[PDB]
Amino acid sequence: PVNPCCYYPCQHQGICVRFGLDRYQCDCTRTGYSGPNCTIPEIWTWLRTTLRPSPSFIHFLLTHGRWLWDFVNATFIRDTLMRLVLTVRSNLIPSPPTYNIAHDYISWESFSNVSYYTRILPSVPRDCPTPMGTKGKKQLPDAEFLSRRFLLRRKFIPDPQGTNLMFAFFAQHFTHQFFKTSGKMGPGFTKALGHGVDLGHIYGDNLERQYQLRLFKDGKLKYQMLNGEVYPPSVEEAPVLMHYPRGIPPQSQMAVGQEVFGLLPGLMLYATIWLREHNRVCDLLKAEHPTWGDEQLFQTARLILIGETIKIVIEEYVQQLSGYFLQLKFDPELLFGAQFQYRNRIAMEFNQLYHWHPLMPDSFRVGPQDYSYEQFLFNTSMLVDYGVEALVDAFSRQPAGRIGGGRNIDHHILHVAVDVIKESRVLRLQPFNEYRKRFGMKPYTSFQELTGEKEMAAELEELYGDIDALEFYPGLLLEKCHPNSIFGESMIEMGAPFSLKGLLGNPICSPEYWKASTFGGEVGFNLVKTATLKKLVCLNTKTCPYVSFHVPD
Amino acid sequence: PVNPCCYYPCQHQGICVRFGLDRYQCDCTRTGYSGPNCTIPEIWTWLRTTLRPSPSFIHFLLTHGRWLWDFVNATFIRDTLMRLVLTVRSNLIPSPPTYNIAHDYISWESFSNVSYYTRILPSVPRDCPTPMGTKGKKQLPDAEFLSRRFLLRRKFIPDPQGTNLMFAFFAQHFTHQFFKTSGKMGPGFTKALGHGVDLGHIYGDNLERQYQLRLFKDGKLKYQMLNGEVYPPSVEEAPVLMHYPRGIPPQSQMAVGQEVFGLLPGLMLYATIWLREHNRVCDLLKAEHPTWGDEQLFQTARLILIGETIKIVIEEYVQQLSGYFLQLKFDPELLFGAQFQYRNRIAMEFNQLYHWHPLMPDSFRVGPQDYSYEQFLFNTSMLVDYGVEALVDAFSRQPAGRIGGGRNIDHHILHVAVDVIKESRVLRLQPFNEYRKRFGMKPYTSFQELTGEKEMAAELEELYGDIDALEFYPGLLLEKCHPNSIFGESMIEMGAPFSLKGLLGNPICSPEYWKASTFGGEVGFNLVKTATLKKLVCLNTKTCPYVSFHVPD
Ligand SMILES: *[C@@H]1O[C@H](CO)[C@@H](O[C@@H]2O[C@H](CO)[C@@H](O[C@@H]3O[C@H](CO[C@@H]4O[C@H](CO)[C@@H](O)[C@H](O[C@H]5O[C@H](CO)[C@@H](O)[C@H](O)[C@@H]5O)[C@@H]4O)[C@@H](O)[C@H](O)[C@@H]3O)[C@H](O)[C@H]2NC(C)=O)[C@H](O)[C@H]1NC(C)=O
Ligand SMILES: *[C@@H]1O[C@H](CO)[C@@H](O[C@@H]2O[C@H](CO)[C@@H](O[C@@H]3O[C@H](CO[C@@H]4O[C@H](CO)[C@@H](O)[C@H](O[C@H]5O[C@H](CO)[C@@H](O)[C@H](O)[C@@H]5O)[C@@H]4O)[C@@H](O)[C@H](O)[C@@H]3O)[C@H](O)[C@H]2NC(C)=O)[C@H](O)[C@H]1NC(C)=O
Ligand code: COH
Ligand code: COH
Ligand SMILES: *[C@@H]1O[C@H](CO)[C@@H](O[C@@H]2O[C@H](CO)[C@@H](O)[C@H](O)[C@H]2NC(C)=O)[C@H](O)[C@H]1NC(C)=O
Ligand SMILES: *[C@@H]1O[C@H](CO)[C@@H](O[C@@H]2O[C@H](CO)[C@@H](O)[C@H](O)[C@H]2NC(C)=O)[C@H](O)[C@H]1NC(C)=O
Ligand SMILES: *[C@@H]1O[C@H](CO)[C@@H](O[C@H]2O[C@H](CO)[C@@H](O)[C@H](O)[C@H]2NC(C)=O)[C@H](O)[C@H]1NC(C)=O
Ligand SMILES: *[C@@H]1O[C@H](CO)[C@@H](O[C@H]2O[C@H](CO)[C@@H](O)[C@H](O)[C@H]2NC(C)=O)[C@H](O)[C@H]1NC(C)=O
Ligand SMILES: CCCCC/C=C\C/C=C\C/C=C\CCCCCCC(=O)O
Ligand SMILES: CCCCC/C=C\C/C=C\C/C=C\CCCCCCC(=O)O
Ligand SMILES: CCCCCCCCO[C@@H]1O[C@H](CO)[C@@H](O)[C@H](O)[C@H]1O
Ligand SMILES: CCCCCCCCO[C@@H]1O[C@H](CO)[C@@H](O)[C@H](O)[C@H]1O
Ligand SMILES: CCCCCCCCO[C@@H]1O[C@H](CO)[C@@H](O)[C@H](O)[C@H]1O
Ligand SMILES: CCCCCCCCO[C@@H]1O[C@H](CO)[C@@H](O)[C@H](O)[C@H]1O
Ligand SMILES: CCCCCCCCO[C@@H]1O[C@H](CO)[C@@H](O)[C@H](O)[C@H]1O
Ligand SMILES: CCCCCCCCO[C@@H]1O[C@H](CO)[C@@H](O)[C@H](O)[C@H]1O
Repeated sequence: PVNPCCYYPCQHQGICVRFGLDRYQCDCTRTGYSGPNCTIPEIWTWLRTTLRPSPSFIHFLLTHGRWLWDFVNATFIRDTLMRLVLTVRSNLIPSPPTYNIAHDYISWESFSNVSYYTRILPSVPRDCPTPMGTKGKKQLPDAEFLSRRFLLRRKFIPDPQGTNLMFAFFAQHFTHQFFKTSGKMGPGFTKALGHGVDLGHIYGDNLERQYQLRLFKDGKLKYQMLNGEVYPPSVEEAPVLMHYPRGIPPQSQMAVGQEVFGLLPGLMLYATIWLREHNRVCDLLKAEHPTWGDEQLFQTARLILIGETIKIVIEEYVQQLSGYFLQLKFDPELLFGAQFQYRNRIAMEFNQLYHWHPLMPDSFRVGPQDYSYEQFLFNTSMLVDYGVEALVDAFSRQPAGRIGGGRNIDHHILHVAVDVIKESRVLRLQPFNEYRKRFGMKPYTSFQELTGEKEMAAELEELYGDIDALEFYPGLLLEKCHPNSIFGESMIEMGAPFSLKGLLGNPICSPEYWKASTFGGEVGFNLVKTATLKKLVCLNTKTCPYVSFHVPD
Repeated sequence: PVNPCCYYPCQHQGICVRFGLDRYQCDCTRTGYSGPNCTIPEIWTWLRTTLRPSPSFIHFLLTHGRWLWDFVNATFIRDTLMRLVLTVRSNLIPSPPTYNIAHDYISWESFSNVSYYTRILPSVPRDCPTPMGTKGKKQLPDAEFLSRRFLLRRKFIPDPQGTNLMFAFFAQHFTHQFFKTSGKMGPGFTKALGHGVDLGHIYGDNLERQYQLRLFKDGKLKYQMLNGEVYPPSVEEAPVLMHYPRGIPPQSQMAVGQEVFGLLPGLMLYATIWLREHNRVCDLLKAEHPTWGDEQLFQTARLILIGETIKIVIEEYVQQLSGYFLQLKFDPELLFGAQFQYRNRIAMEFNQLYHWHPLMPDSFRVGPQDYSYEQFLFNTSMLVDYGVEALVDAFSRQPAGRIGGGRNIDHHILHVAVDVIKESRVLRLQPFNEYRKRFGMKPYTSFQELTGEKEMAAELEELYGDIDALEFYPGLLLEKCHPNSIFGESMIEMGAPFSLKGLLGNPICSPEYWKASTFGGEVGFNLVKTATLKKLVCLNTKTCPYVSFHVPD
């Protein structure tokens, strides 16, 4: 027979279940619909559905009333929308989490084995006719081809939104504390337990590595003055694992917390900035609390950074990305009246989606210099050579690149992209269209609709044969972008629900933890309530260069 | 100086914090009070406080209107009270959790290191004058003395509430899936990760031990027919760790999931009952879903047992214990409208409190026989000798013993009790009185008040010197009981908030997970919605003996 769940009969998040030898059932519990496949709207849902404006429209309101917005901004209406934006967006991520690479059903194991990345949608049944279930060709497009043909960059297409490189890295740095696929266990597993913003890419992802990094005195972290400025410590004091190439394992071979952070000045840069911050947070605290030991000073300053990060990521990172006129705001109390689980579990689909490699430019301008990938990659003096102030000022000036539209992934890194498309298949993520539904959107009816153009469109059809067959990672990049937007519709509609669920689902954001004593003192609490990119930098330097998630001018 | 937090200046859950060299501050955020020590009621709190009846009174209403109750029982008023009972009780356990044996403050570590048991109240500062902080003698009563003098049983005082042994064990069995203090790491740490009702005392507490126990076919568990009846499998097929004494490690040396369950027929008994159930749940499922593999059949049946257990524990276990006329009810939906975190972390204070060793009788009647501890303990044929039906019928007939009042802990096990009092000190739990406050009660003003009598009372004063010095585990047993109640006031007022927070905080109880598809089919869902002690037994036997948490007649 043909495993009925292969057609994806259940709609609106209904659970498909095999019953007997060839039949199935949809569990439409709390889906808002009743019916064999959850297709009959309840009295209200019907109301909801008929009165709900398109995401297309909403994204239009948020990006146009440059007046209605300055006003809505200066009032509570701002908080109302924030509290709205949040709740609604987050209400889409099943929490407690649901499935993993091993189970396409709820299990105690899935719940408790932190190692497993979690999936929003189950996987395409190993017995389904086509690779994607029902429609498509017996073979998905050779990802080697698919890549170079549509994702390989020809002419560097800069991000119309002004995004710069200073953002490009922070983005990379920041995302590598929860995305850490285990080579050993393979796709669908993560070393980054804690699944969130625990800065385990600073303090490391294990007590030992932390200890090996911890200078167990004043709660601070180790480090070394090179040129007079503070930098991370080398393995020769911070005896901990890394990935620096076999060459000078002693000097300029720094320990950070995120094993791979030596392979690019940008990563080590920020890494330095944060460490420089932590110890800075310790200096303040210690003054406020002399009767405090090392353990406290450490943990508390950590929280002050888990805070600061969650604030900058929201009021500055997501802001820039959003392009909204609405001025996002981070105030955990906005949900104290909602039903909101304070727990997160990174998702494989949220992982793929975050592969914004096309951000990375052609070369790397640094004042008059202009390092190439060979020069840049694995370099190890650039950072201490140029100094933080300077290097920051350099990224904050060179633009990043459009992430959507297609064809804008530098060739050097284009390999990554091909592997993502290969893993996605290993994982068996359902069709791009199937994810559109799940994330409150309409399934595309044609490639011509997917893509703004006609070329890539026809050609893709030729390959996938049927729009529904189309894949997750590819569609997400081959999709037409909102005019001037850094990326298309599906990226935000799918990204935000994962992002905000993650940002606010953080324990520190809960009523329980959100007090001034959790940051010991009022001082701690304010450092979180007022963090800035500009402050994370200029408060840990000698001079204040230029820094922002967008190019000046 | 004297560490100010040693006086416990902060009231109503206010957080004490050292500021400078000798001063402190109370963080009264959301405590309902403002003021240097959180002593000034907010407009509402004041309302709340003035209009709130005593726990003494409430426990009186719940245990008296044998008419007003039969009525309130047959109506929604029942659900209202349940939903009330729950929420309110659970609102007392800080979740996300707060501190552990290592930190008397919020920390990312405390949050994430599952190993650590969690504490409700911080610990008595290592620098405080007295052992308990401010009041008392330079030395706590020699726990060896304290025990034998007030906890050592003289004449067996049976539980007025009718509780029997069939309950005594289920209680023990059930509580050992979350209470598993690590000899290695020591007091304040637990092997039982998952901190809850995950039946990791059946399927074991690690994937391997599970696998070693799993018969990887039909999702069932291994086992062996002895006499014709099904029993657990020996290490010779279920190659897994245990603690059976060095003697006959081959035959009648059974593997269960809970390492220690061989050391008492009662434990192995239930262990058998549940296993016998699981495989039973598999037989049903498999019929409903032939197209199902082993992994599914396993996980799903597991959930059906995590369910069943949470139902019997609530509508029958807590019921009997409660003595309420209100008929408790397990229906997860009752909280779907409340703000309730679906996560739990066992607490050291909840651990101590659960040391109901005085339950265990003098000997063990089994029809005409009458095994002693020597005979009973570590026996290994009694179970297969007598057969489940019979042994169940035997415990369900012999009474248990009052848990409170003092002096009712058999001598054989009295050692346990002395260690509990020793560990409590290792842990540094604050004074019994300090916990009364924290759990919505008034601090005792004298031993004469604590205890109903005058003797133990005076004598104890002589020892502790000041009521406030009194300890946690001791007060909890030396406290006078509610007339006819199995134990005093402080046990329920402190136990329920830990219990219900734990029972409903279970992932399966959440909206997300509480669907019929999580138990695959409607059949699964009903097995959970209708479990009984009587069914957990008589549905896994040849004949239906007598079974209940109370003696017949
Ligand atoms: C999260 O989840 C992942 C898995 O998704 C966990 O990692 C995996 O863990 C398993 C077990 O720990 C591991 O197992 C693999 O399977 C091999 C097969 O084993 C054989 O077949 C059965 C299995 O039980 C046995 O009957 C066999 O007989 C043995 O019995 C004797 C008993 O003493 C053995 O001593 C003797 O060897 C005999 O053969 C036999 O065991 C297994 O042999 C091998 O270990 C292999 O690794 C997976 O490989 C793990 N890796 C992954 C990523 O899949 C992970 O632990 C979970 N996370 C946490 C912390 O809970
Ligand atoms: C939950 O939390 C518990 C702890 O509360 C965790 O278990 C404990 O884990 C720690 C570390 O893993 C372990 O450490 C103990 O401390 C000894 C002291 O170590 C020395 O002093 C410092 C410490 O970092 C170092 O500077 C010293 O120098 C070393 O540096 C070299 C670097 O390569 C070393 O190779 C070399 O040996 C050198 O001496 C030195 O390390 C430590 O030596 C020893 O391991 C000791 O065990 C605790 O003992 C653990 N046990 C407990 C229960 O306390 C647990 O892991 C957490 N749970 C999880 C899973 O997160
Ligand atoms: C938006 C974030 C971001 C950026 C800017 C970025 C920038 C760069 C970059 C530019 C200097 C280079 C040379 C690389 C190179 C790599 N990246 Co990324 N990566 C990023 C997010 C990721 C993620 C996410 C993964 C997958 C593994 C994981 O962390 O789970 C990744 C994986 C890789 C891999 C391993 C193979 C694979 O999974 O395909 C290589 C090699 N990379 N990356
Ligand atoms: C209400 C539950 C219950 C019962 C009926 C029970 C019945 C019995 C019993 C009767 C046949 C005997 C001989 C024992 C014997 C022991 N019990 Co318990 N125990 C119980 C709950 C506990 C807990 C809880 C612990 C502490 C360790 C842990 O599991 O974390 C414990 C610990 C012990 C220890 C280890 C030392 C210590 O911590 O003091 C011994 C020995 N015992 N127990
Ligand atoms: C690593 O980076 C350094 C600079 O940080 C590179 O050295 C510079 O190279 C350019 C030309 O490539 C010279 O004009 C500069 O004067 C150099 N700066 C100094 C003073 O060192 C170096 O080539 C890079 N190494 C690698 C890995 O390619
Ligand atoms: C283990 O339990 C068995 C019974 O299950 C004990 O054997 C019984 O002992 C009594 C007297 O103590 C006899 O009258 C019964 O006839 C015995 N039952 C049978 C048929 O074995 C045995 O003594 C116990 N062993 C230990 C550890 O003491
Ligand atoms: C529910 O979903 C199934 C799956 O696609 C629908 O399909 C079945 O019935 C169709 C309408 O008659 C046929 O075209 C299909 O052959 C048949 N396939 C399967 C999987 O059974 C079914 O109609 C849907 N029901 C509703 C109410 O729309
Ligand atoms: C707040 O708590 C402290 C701690 O007990 C109270 O005690 C201080 O002031 C008392 C009243 O004058 C004195 O008896 C104590 O010597 C002094 N001790 C400490 C720890 O400072 C304080 O009065 C309380 N304040 C209120 C408003 O009740
Ligand atoms: C789980 C830890 C935090 C992960 C998320 C942090 C950054 C994610 C990056 C982008 C977010 C998703 C889409 C980008 C544009 C802004 C999203 C829309 C905002 C909204 O409307 O709510
Ligand atoms: C965390 C896993 C579950 C732990 C709890 C299960 C059983 C606990 C035992 C006793 C509960 C506490 C007091 C006993 C009497 C009943 C409590 C009062 C009930 C109420 O009023 O809500
Ligand atoms: C127009 C914005 C009004 C305030 C925010 C409303 C919620 C915005 O958030 C999101 O908007 C999307 C549309 O792009 C919807 O598809 C999502 O379901 C919704 O969560
Ligand atoms: C309030 C609901 C009105 C009807 C639904 C929205 C009307 C169409 O909305 C349109 O959607 C387009 C798609 O991106 C945008 O480009 C347009 O700016 C917007 O006006
Ligand atoms: C009309 C909806 C409320 C907000 C409107 C914001 C945009 C109004 O459009 C206005 O057009 C004018 C003509 O060139 C310019 O002078 C203004 O700068 C521009 O904001
Ligand atoms: C009289 C019972 C009315 C319905 C249940 C109300 C909440 C009962 O529950 C508990 O009662 C205790 C009193 O013993 C209080 O101290 C606790 O704070 C409360 O949670
Ligand atoms: C509605 C509030 C009325 C005033 C507070 C309760 C009145 C006293 O309540 C009493 O408490 C005693 C203590 O256990 C019980 O023994 C009595 O049965 C009860 O009547
Ligand atoms: C009065 C509060 C409402 C419920 C009252 C339940 C208890 C009433 O007391 C009644 O006393 C009678 C005299 O012997 C007996 O016949 C009844 O069985 C007994 O329930």
